[PDB]
Amino acid sequence: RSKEISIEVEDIKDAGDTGKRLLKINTPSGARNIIIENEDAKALINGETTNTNKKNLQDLLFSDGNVKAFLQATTTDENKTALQQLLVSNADVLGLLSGNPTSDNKINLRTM
Amino acid sequence: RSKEISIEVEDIKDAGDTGKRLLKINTPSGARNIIIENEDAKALINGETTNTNKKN
Repeated sequence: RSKEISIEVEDIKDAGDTGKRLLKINTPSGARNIIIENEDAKALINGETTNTNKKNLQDLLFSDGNVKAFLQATTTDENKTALQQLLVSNADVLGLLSGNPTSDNKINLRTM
Repeated sequence: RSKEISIEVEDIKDAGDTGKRLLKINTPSGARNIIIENEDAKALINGETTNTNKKN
């Protein structure tokens, strides 16, 4: 009358749906496919990201939109103004970096 | 003896603690919650990151 009575996964009456899928899975990749629903996060964990995955992960990682544009290597003139302000504190130098200094900036830049 | 045999997760005597939690879990999200302890890494894998998660 046998020795072991090897039950199967579906015999475990209080196992959950994800729990049974995991118990059946053979490899770590298969387990990650069950557990991680966000496709961008799954791509990071698999070490295999497209440019779209990268942009989407950057959206999860950074709040500032001007920083995000810099990280995408695509900045508008407005993004550039804001990024200049993160990099330089002197108002007259910020005027120079804009390419369009005010009259006051010009006087102060010459003095500088 | 009837031969179908219904055995529950806790009948598996050499199953590990995490192993039994995974066998019971119903969805991939539930599995990720068991497996990934670092909250910032879990957030990346879930595709749902705060600014704090991003910095970390």
